[PDB]
Amino acid sequence: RRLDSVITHMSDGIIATDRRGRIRIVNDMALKMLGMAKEDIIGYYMLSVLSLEDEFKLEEIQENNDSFLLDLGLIARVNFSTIVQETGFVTGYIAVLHDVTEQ
Ligand SMILES: [Zn+2]
Repeated sequence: RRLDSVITHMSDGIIATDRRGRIRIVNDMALKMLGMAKEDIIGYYMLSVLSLEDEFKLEEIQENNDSFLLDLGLIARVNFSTIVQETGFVTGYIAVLHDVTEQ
């Protein structure tokens, strides 16, 4: 439920969305990796921002477990997850961007 055991690091880009997959939180690291200003990110579709709209749909996130390599210069491993409330209802989505040269 509320506890997502998705693996995350201090240096990770993090993006969080609403139910429509529109970005509502993005940290400094994610902006850095994307090479984009917060103003061009907040409120835009996460999958558009990640250049995935051709490849991936929001519907797939829940039943998906696969992480993907993405060119953002930087090669990131992206892992998507759902944000789920107490009653099992999905409230939004998370992308975790791991720099491939991490650790
Ligand atoms: Zn990481």
